[PDB]
Amino acid sequence: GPEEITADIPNVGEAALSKLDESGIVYIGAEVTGGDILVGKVTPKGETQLTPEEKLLRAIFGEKASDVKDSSLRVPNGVSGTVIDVQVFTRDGVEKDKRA
Amino acid sequence: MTPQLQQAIRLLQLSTLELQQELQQALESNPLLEEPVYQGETTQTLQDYLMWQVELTPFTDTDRAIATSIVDAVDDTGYLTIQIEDIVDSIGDDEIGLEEVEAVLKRIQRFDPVGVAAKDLRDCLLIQLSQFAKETPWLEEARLIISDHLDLLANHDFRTLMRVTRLKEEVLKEAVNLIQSLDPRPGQSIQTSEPEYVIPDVLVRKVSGRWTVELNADSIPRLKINQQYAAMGNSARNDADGQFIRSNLQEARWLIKSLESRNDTLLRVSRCIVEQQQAFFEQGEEYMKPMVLADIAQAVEMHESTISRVTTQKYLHSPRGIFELKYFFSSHVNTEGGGEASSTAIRALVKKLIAAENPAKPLSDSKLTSMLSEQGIMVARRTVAKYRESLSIPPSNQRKQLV
Amino acid sequence: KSDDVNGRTKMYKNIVDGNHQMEPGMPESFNVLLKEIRSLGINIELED
Amino acid sequence: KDLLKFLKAQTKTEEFDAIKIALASPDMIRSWSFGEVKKPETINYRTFKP
Amino acid sequence: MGHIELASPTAHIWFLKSLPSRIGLLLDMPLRDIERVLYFESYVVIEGGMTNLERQQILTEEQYLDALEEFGDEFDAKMGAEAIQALLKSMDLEQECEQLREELNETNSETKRKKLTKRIKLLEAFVQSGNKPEWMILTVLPVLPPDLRPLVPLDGGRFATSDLNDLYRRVINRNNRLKRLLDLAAPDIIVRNEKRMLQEA
DNA sequence: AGACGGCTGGCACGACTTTTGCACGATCAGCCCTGG
DNA sequence: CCAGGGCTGATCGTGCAAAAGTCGTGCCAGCCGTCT
Repeated sequence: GPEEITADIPNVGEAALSKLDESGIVYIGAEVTGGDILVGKVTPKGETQLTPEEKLLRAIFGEKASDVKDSSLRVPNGVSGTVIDVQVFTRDGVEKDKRA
Repeated sequence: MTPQLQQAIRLLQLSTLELQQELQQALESNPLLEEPVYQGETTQTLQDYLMWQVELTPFTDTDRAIATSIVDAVDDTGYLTIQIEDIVDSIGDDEIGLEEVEAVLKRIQRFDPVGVAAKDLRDCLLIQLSQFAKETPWLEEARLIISDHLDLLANHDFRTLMRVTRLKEEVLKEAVNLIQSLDPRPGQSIQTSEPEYVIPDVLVRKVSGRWTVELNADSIPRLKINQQYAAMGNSARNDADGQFIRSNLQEARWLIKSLESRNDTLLRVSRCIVEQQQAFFEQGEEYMKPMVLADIAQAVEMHESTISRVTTQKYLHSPRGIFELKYFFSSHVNTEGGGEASSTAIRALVKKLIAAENPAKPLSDSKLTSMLSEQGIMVARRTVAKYRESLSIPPSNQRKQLV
Repeated sequence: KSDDVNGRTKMYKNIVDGNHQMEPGMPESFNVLLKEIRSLGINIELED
Repeated sequence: KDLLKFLKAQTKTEEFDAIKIALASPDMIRSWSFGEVKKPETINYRTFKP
Repeated sequence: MGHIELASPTAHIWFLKSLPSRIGLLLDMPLRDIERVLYFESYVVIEGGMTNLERQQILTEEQYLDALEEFGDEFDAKMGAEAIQALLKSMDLEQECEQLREELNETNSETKRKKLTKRIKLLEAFVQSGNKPEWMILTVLPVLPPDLRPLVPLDGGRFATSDLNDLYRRVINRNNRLKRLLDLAAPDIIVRNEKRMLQEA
């Protein structure tokens, strides 16, 4: 699968995702400190088949259970300071260019 | 129609992995045919980390032993695998009942990731609400709908749930939010990956909006006849030796030539199927013509089987994406608009249209059929139903919820 | 605190509990060395 | 079994007193090994398994 | 840890190549001749009992060629790594040690006093240790445990191993092709060159 | 609260394509034997 | 000694019909929102 950098990852509160954009990218000017999400990105893990519990679970929430494996950027434990600017390179031909 | 050739032309219809492997398989038989950093840092992740906590706490020998049994049956994805009674039977005891193991298995419920090793969903969520502050407005409500009446909640319907369980539409809905903001599957909290998965073959040329027959990187199995062993052919000692050397040499030349033949065939073969299909790439994944092998052999200068075998197990790669040649095969679909369509294009459109809709009022089959007819595609309502239910897309009437 | 796998864990356990004792055991580097020496035509093993 | 002697018999190391060294007999090396390797292949890239 | 079959015999590099010649001190053979025999040439003789020739002499390819037709099949000789093993295994240490001691104690001279006690001490140390000289030339080869040699996980495209199993896979495939060629009755020159390459690997 | 109509999903006919086993005697120029 | 005929090693052709998978597409059964 194509791990798409989103702005609505799992296992993370809304307070921590209040610094991100609509396309999932830290606002330029934010005072990112300690270890926080910088560029959300979820890897598409090979989903399973039937297994009842999942079916029930999936319906309960949706677009989370048996979906992906959260693994963003996260500022290195020991780095701080305002983020000047963010650059972004995309492979020509890919239908994206969200924040680009 | 040949033995010594019938396979020498079926030996390419496989992947390069196997080809290399079988080429080595026969690279021993013919003597004359031939071709720090030990700092692997370790980690934890709810197996070692879970075990790490076990030691710190005060658990006795019989309890510690039991602890590992249950802490080792904890599937990485989330909860444990086997049932509780299983665990009692795999201790190998008769004096030890469920109660004894219950505690040891209950104590772990409160470790690093609250909810680890829960088993059967309900218990997990329920526990997570226990460590919460009792001065929470929707504490009792959530708990009441956690022990029972879960099935209804799971369904798209919610009005029948509130009327029976003595719940209001206003407050109860907000209790939902506290159950919704509760993260089941806490076992993956301390989980992560680091994979790759990528194969090369025929790349792209990228010349004025065109990618082609380009070149071959690393797929040619170095098959150069040995010259130190070949010098002894003519000056052989016995008849045995001479026969041996000549037989092996002729077969080597045969294999050299068959390998070279196989290369070229697939070398320039990657420019007509993909050209006959210049809409899926450039225009996009929507815009796709039906193509058939039978029609591909008609376009190119060769037989159907010949081309079928080359194309099989040949992952292609363009800066636009990498797809296997065999995957390009698609059936038919009347359109009446200057060219037929494919069901993959049906599936992608169904999906991009379900994506761009009203979330509260879902899109449908007859609606989708009508939308298609508007754009000029004219398909059946079944094909849409099938392509929708094939992609594990849930029913859109069952996908509705409270806006 | 350098090589022993169970040793560092037991030391951590004893310090968290408040016992302040030590069990020598055996480091892993010597075992790696023995395994690397046994890879050739040389025999070596610990005796009593 | 007992699930108690199997866990406690994990650090049965001696004092390693009087360490010696000798030659490796061709018949004694087989006692160290369990199987025999025959294929140079290590890991397949299809499913990531040996 | 595992091991490799290695049907074809092969000597060890730490012996007979260090500062003292371990195999050279047991056979009283110069280092050049021993190195030339292990490289699959010079066609050293094994026994030469009935034939009028020494047991530890050298007979070049032309020498063996023009001597085989004179003595027939009586003059047996080998030209591989197993020749040294076969010549070494047929040696009586307890009988030769007493003779060497008597010769060194009776015939004393300026140059005879030295360069002879070393061999006697080596034979005594080898006998008192219980080891066997033929154990120097190994038949199997134990491999390094795989956990101690990681594969150096790279970006993902190519594993780029630690070049420790490369020698291993080379020896494995060489022994495999050698064993496959041995079952087809290959010519002597081809199989000799292949076993020489296996010995070198 | 149940009939009416829309929605949805499962199943199967049939035209078209995907693939898969079938081991073949036939053939052409160099080499060797022979008449002019 | 040279050209004609027979022997034989080299060298080709990488093809073709047969049994199964695939979706256009129609039929048919179950279920729910709403007005009666």
